[PDB]
Amino acid sequence: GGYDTPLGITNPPIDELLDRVSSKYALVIYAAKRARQINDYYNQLGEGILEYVGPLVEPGLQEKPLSIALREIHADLLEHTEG
Amino acid sequence: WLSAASFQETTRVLTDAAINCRSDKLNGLKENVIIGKLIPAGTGINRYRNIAVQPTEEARAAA
Amino acid sequence: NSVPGAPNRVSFAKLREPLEVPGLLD
Amino acid sequence: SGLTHKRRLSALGPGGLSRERAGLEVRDVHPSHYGRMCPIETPEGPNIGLIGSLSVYARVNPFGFIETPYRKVVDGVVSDEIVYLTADEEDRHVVAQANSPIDADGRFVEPRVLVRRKAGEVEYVPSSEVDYMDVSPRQMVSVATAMIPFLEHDDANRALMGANMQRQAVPLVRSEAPLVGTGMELRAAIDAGDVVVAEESGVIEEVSADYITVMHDNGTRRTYRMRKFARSNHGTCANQCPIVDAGDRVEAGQVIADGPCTDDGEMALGKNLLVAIMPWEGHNYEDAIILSNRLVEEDVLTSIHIEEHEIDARDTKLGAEEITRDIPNISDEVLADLDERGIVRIGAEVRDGDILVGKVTPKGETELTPEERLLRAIFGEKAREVRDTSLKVPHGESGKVIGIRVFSREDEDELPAGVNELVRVYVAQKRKISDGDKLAGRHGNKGVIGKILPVEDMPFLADGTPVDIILNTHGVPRRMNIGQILETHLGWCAHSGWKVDAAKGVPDWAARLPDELLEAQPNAIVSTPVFDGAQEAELQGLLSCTLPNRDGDVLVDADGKAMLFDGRSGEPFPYPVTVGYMYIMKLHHLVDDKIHARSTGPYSMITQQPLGGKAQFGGQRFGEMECWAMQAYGAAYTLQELLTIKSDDTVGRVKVYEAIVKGENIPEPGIPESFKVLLKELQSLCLNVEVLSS
Amino acid sequence: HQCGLPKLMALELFKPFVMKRLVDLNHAQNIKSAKRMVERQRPQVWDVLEEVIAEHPVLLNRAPTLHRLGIQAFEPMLVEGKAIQLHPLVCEAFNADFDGDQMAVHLPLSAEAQAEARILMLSSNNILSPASGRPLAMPRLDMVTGLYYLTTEVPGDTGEYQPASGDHPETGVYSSPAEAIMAADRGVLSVRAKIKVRLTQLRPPVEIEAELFGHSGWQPGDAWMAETTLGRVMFNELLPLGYPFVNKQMHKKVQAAIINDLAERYPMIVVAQTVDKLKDAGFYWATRSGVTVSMADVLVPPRKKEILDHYEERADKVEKQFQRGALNHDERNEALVEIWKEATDEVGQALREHYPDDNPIITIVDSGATGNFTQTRTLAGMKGLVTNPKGEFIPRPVKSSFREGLTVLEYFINTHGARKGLADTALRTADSGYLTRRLVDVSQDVIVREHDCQTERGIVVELAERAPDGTLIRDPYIETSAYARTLGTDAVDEAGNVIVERGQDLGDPEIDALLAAGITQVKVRSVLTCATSTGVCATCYGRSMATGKLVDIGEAVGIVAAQSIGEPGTQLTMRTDI
Amino acid sequence: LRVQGPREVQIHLVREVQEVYRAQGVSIHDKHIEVIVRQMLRRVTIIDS
Amino acid sequence: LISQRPTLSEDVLTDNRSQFVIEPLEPGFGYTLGNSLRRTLLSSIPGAAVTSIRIDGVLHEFTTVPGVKEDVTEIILNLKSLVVSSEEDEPVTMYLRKQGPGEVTAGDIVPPAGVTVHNPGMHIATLNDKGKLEVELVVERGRGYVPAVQNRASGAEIGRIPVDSIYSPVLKVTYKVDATRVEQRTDFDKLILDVETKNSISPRDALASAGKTLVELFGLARELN
Amino acid sequence: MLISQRPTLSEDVLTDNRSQFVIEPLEPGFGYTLGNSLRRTLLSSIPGAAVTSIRIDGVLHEFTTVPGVKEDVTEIILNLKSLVVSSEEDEPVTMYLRKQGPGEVTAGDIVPPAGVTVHNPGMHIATLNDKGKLEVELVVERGRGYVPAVQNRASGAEIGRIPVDSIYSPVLKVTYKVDATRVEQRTDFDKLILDVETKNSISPRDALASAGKTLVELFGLARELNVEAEGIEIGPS
Ligand SMILES: [Mg+2]
Ligand SMILES: [Zn+2]
Repeated sequence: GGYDTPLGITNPPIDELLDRVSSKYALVIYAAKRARQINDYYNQLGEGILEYVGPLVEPGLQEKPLSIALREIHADLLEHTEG
Repeated sequence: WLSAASFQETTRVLTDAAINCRSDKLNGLKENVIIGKLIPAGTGINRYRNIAVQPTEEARAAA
Repeated sequence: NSVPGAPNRVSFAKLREPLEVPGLLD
Repeated sequence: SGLTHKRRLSALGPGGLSRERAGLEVRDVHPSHYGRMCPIETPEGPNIGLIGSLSVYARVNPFGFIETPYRKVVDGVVSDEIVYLTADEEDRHVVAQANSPIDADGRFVEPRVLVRRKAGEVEYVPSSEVDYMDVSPRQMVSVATAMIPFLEHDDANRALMGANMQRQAVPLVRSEAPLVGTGMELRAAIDAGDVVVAEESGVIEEVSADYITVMHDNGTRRTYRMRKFARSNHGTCANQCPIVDAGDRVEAGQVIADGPCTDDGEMALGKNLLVAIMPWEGHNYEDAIILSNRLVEEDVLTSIHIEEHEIDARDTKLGAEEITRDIPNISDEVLADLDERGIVRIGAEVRDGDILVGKVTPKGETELTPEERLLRAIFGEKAREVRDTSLKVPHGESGKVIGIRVFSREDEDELPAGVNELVRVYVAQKRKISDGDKLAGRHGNKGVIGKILPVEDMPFLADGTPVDIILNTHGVPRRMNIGQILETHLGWCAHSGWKVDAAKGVPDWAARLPDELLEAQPNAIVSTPVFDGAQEAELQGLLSCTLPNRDGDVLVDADGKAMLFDGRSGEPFPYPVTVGYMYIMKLHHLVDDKIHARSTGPYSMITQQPLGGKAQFGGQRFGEMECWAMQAYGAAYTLQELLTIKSDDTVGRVKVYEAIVKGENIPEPGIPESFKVLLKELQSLCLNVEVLSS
Repeated sequence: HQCGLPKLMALELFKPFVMKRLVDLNHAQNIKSAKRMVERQRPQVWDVLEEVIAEHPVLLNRAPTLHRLGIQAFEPMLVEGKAIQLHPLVCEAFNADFDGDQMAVHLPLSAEAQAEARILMLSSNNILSPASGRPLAMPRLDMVTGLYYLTTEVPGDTGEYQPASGDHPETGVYSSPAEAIMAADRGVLSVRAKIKVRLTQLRPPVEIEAELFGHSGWQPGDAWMAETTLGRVMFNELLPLGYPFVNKQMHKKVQAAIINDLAERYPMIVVAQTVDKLKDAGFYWATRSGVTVSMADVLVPPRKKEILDHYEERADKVEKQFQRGALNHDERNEALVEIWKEATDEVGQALREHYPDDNPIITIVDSGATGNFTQTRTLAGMKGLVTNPKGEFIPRPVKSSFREGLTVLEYFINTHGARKGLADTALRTADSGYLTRRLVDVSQDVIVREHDCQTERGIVVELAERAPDGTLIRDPYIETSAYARTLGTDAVDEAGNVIVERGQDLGDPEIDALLAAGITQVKVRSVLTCATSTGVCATCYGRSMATGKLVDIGEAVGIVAAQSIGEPGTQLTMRTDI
Repeated sequence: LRVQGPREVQIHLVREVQEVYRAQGVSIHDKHIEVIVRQMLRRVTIIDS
Repeated sequence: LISQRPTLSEDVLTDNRSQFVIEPLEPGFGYTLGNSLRRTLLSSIPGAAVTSIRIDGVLHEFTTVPGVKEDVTEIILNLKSLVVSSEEDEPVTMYLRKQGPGEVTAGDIVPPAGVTVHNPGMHIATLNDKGKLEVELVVERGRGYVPAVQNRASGAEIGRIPVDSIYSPVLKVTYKVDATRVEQRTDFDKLILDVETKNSISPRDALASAGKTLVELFGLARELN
Repeated sequence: MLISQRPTLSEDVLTDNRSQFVIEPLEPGFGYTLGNSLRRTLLSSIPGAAVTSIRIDGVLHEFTTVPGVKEDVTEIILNLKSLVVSSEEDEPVTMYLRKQGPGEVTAGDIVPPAGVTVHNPGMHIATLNDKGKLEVELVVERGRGYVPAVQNRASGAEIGRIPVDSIYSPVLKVTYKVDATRVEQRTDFDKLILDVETKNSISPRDALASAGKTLVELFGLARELNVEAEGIEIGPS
């Protein structure tokens, strides 16, 4: 597609996020569980490290874990299996 | 009997669900709102709520 | 008119008023 | 508003019909209301037709029927004797119409007269069966509806909104009289009672800002005090200031001191603001309004609001409460403005959180935790056996402290049982105009303020004058209220003045104009009464002949339109734009009284839900229709956390608060409290509700 | 995707987040001192509040919530003031004026709730209405006046192209829209004059493209000549690069068709950015349009006295015949009502043929911005007949317009119908709310559970019935009956092959192909014949009207149907014993 | 329903509802009315046990 | 190619209002140049105005002095139209003492060295035989409009009354161009700028200050290469 | 007084000649009071040269078509109109081109006299086939802005010339918009975002510098009335 630079909450674009998943509900749970793993990493980094890993892309200065999760989905670094 | 009693005629619905010893299965979309669990529609169904998310093999290795 | 300390407010009216307005708290 | 709260005929009450069970038959305008009720002025909420208001000329019978005056016409000659007829006699007779051509003695002119018959029908009856005539037009209208100029050009819904919003205006600090009004302004001011009126004639001896002492014609003298900055019921100001000099001569009935919303005697609810009716860059989109910064700089639309706060020191079971500045554990610096005995000093500016009255209640001796016991043993302080419940100024309030009114038991004041001391503190602030505040005209064109531009990027005239508001033009044609356009044109004519050139005779638009409306100075106050006003032909003529500003320059041509420049890009606008002077008023739906927010505050008693209302902290209500909208979206988790860990999960609210503060993940919700309350009620109604497992 | 949030409300909403952050940045030592600092509003808290408010959506809701687009999720930003600044394109969905209406702001906390408010409920993901599929973020009334003025064409304006020769060439052509914009910035060219530009970055329409380049004009580069105005060029620069050149006049139905075509061919981010560009240019050219109302712009027709006298004679003859006694008390009421209905229509027709085409009032009406013509007729012309508390027509009638000014008796008569309309509009919203409640309670257990019931049943659909002379006329109610539902069996035409195979979505090219091949009935697949046990299936539901794809496998189609039926209450007037 | 079977009451209910909305220029797709109509005809009445 | 440079010349109408004419500009440049000068003149000319007053007996803005006819907030509204021109930059003070019957004008203010009061005919308040007025004002420099700086933001006592101050010595600015547009495409504009000031600075000084501000701003884009 | 916040300036190159200048943070107002002035000065106050009148022999009054070429008179005219050229002498010079035989004519075919330079030899102008003869006489002079076709002044002294519209400017399309960055502590500042697109005669940085120079001297004209008057100095960087 062709557009201007998406700014703020609409980056990465949703029509390019939705090629990864089946439907928007699967996208919601995909990004939410990845954000939970990232927040557990950030509260477990001083102590010993469990299986929670990430961020797989380099975050900004003060970037929310949901934004990092959506950029990870768009950059094609995760994989998911439905119920 | 829980979605029916909250609609209309609360006294009449409760007074003959009690006689029949009726059992609710909480399969509805208004019974789950009352008892405070996930509605069975949208992102609250088992196809979407049990998604397992993990990093892939080549990006686990490359970090 | 009929109120002594009044500002002169020129009217566009074309009819004569036979009855003044009553007291508004009667 | 004070006058029209009286003269109100509420049809609901003890002995009358209720609101839910009132049929649509009783809410209509019967055709026997002509002169006994106002068809326009009703509340627009869920009380349409159940609350009315008395007409201007109406009276009340000895029994309770509403009379109205009529002129008695005897054999085609209209006399001057006035007969008060109730509805039965009005149905019996046949009543003429007020604006019909009397032939200078009482005779009619045309041989057929429009009348009003028995069943509310309107006919054409020859001028010998007519046996009654109205006293005047605008006999049907009320007091509030008689102050709208050009009422007969508005639609009835917009006239209803105008007559309801005219009694929500606030008193400003300057109170300028309207440039175009009706005649019902001086009488509605001196009969409202908020204007000091001289009782007997005399000569003024001494004027101060607190009293006037007239010296009467026979020896005696009488001093009228003034209400200076006294709070009204709704929190506005009730200032009164004299308008006489120290040597004048007054007559009986003359206005001697203004009121809140009056100017030299007559009512004045708003200011005259130069208007334009163009659409401007989307800031006035769908009834929003753009002001100028001049109305903030020059304090045009500025009001004063006065609050009050009350605390009382009673004697509880464990002792007596005490109003003193010896507060328990607190810094010294918050005790700066407080005096030697508690209450704040007069003039000290406060802010949302400051101490107004320092009151400390006895607590006694309870159980202390081991951690606080260890901290007290570390830092050596004692238990501080009295608990501080002071009076603090609530959120969002500020302003000076005007006066402290303190009662006491020891001065033998009639406090209720238990109260030993009661103290009231008045805090007043001066609110300027701001975006979010709500403005309105007289013909029902309200709207919030969208943006206050600086004075340099406003569309200025060719002379240099910037406009002051910009009203949108898509709200005029589809709402049928072109009373505002005619008021705008006549406002410009009355501002710039006129002189009709009667050199080669009076022109034929002005054949029925009165004398001394052929010329007028600038800022001439004119008046068009309600159903007998200035016609369109007279408005066209007066618009065509005005007089120039200072140089030879007529800024507004014959259509009423001017060639505005653009103060932002520089170039002139391509087409001429309607300008003129409109009388707009500031309404009491201010933005400071409406905003509230809540993160965590008080909770309810039986069920554990948050409270509701801005008087508390108060949460918003998330009802059935919003639950249906969320289910229609498909957001299940948003709905679950809106109904569990934000309202009722009592063990969940503290856990989500500590998880947010520590930065962790939000826990899963639990069973809400109201469901367990429901199960206890159902078990208490002898029903065996049991929740199974598998 | 933005909303303005006042700072005093945002601080109180985001108080725990700002307490955590200003403890972690060592502005305070612990939670108690941090809370004291926040409640005293020391000036570090704004610099913390901006960084904690970045990228965190809030939900804005306006009561009553009639349909599901009444709750939407914007991304906030701080605003010095105390008013929630809303976008001007979501007021149609919220049903919000700015007469003092109030809106409520919620806040999502958990990661699932923020993901839901960012993906499902975001403002720029809900362009189309879920009921019919028409766009709801379309420009409305003010951008519509602006774009209609921008794209209309005035014959004989300044700088018009004229081919007059013999001494000089045409002097209307231009080499680029940059040169045209420079000439319009000078006083030479009007925006609405017909010229011949030479476009190089705007894709030609299909006929000119197939004539000049044939197949593959790679429109970044190729050059072609268009005989349009300059306003249409400035309008088509807002549309995307691949979209063909429109060259029409932007009535509101044309703008709706353009935005619907964009939403069915392009991604939703492109549709949202296009809608914002249209809003900007619409407001900017609405200011320079010269739309004002004065008392000289409301012209009265010059034959109203003659028309009213010609019908007054017939009314007088009917009343004279009633006084003679040849007809009872109701027949004269019917005759008078018919006479004054004819007089009202005649006055309206005289007004319509009298008004010029470039009046402000008739431009506002004719551009589809606001209003209808009956309001213009009552403003200038004749109010007409009026009702009663019973409901019958008072046969007086009201013969004065609101420009001339109603008289005392006519105003008192008009107040009956005005107050009855106000009370009826008060009652009808509660009635519609009760109906929506019962529909939601019945249809709450219809959700999508599978992908295919795999039945062979299905309803039939009328699809453009035959004409008597012999041709195919399109049925008018085809966008609400045949569009957006899956075919059940194949379409076979008069002993031929398949036109559309079984399972297709049956959109506009499929319907055009069927009507070109000349068939009339199809067997389409519907939820009345869906064969799953609990809840409908997904191929029986068809496409979702709000997205354009197939419906998902968790959608609450019953609640969407109930809110879609019950929302157009308060615009269902009864009449004026079925 | 009693005369022309269960199909013709589904034609009749959709047609009569849509002629109320079309008179005021309101567009609702017919699949939003067929969800409600299918929820009326779910049940049968017993004549013989 | 026109090779003549524009030149400004002043015609005087009154003592506080003049009328400048600039010619020959490029076609289409008169409106933009005049509006740039007008927007600079109306918003960024530095002047001086009274910041906060302090009457003797009163304590806040919502009371009355015994004897005077206008109360304190009306005296504030009357003092908001006083025009004063200051020389130094520190906050100076000036006093007003008046006793007995009469009428307090703005000529009764006794200014210190440097500052002056330019309209000695303004009406402030009126007094009777039992009245006395002792008010000391505070004069500062600045530009634009700035609201009331509060007491607690400063370290002020109870008696200080902060007043809204507007420091703007210009009153009403307009412009008017006159394009020729002859057939031979030798066209020019002729800006005619009219400035009216409120008796505190001359319009030549107002225009010179606006020109200095614009030169210092466009020097940034001048220094680029 | 003092500005208390110095504005900056930072171009952003998009293509070879198209940019996006931003200026931040301007004190409130001043985005509109210098954006429109910059735009109008950029479009109307930078000198350059352009073709004013052409003359092709064989066409004097038959303004339909030219024998031997593919296009017609209007296509040749607006192929010549978008021809970027430069000059030094202020009098109108005359150029020529005379290409024989079949083939395509480019803008490198014209033989430039002393002073002028043609900045794109690769622009297509016409197309010849089957023994055409193109001989066009061009007139180049210099000025500012855009000026339409100045009509027939001397009628009988030149009957074959056809004057065209001239585009003397080196810039072509300047658009601006302002914003509201960082309104927090200093009461609603501004940010002007220019967007200059030029022809390849000059660069947008040089265009902005020349516009800044002419605006600085045009406002120093008003500054030199009373030089000892206080304004708003920016000061040191
Ligand atoms: Mg509203
Ligand atoms: Zn199915």
